[PDB]
Amino acid sequence: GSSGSSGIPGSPFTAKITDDSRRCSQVKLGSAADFLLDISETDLSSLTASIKAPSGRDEPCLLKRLPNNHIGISFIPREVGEHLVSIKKNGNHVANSPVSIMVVQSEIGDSGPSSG
Repeated sequence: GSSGSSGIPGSPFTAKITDDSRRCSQVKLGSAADFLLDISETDLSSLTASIKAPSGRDEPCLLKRLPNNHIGISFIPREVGEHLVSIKKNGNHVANSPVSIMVVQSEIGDSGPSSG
């Protein structure tokens, strides 16, 4: 979208969406995105946060406490595909771990509008 004088990005009249409602999740590559997962584990610190792209590229992940009695992880995915999140407790893998997440490029562009 277009931002400037403290103005939130909206949308024009005609539909120009660039992402189908496929049976997959969509995330913003190169930007810390939160993930809502149903886990029977409250303790945050007691848990561990680790991620490794499909190409073997480590990514900065950070676990935080979400509102409405929810909890999710927040990391900056660099590669798109099937990411595996290693979630354990004091060195003991937890349920639903490693957590699988699907990463896809929102818009076709290498770090925004910039020459090659």
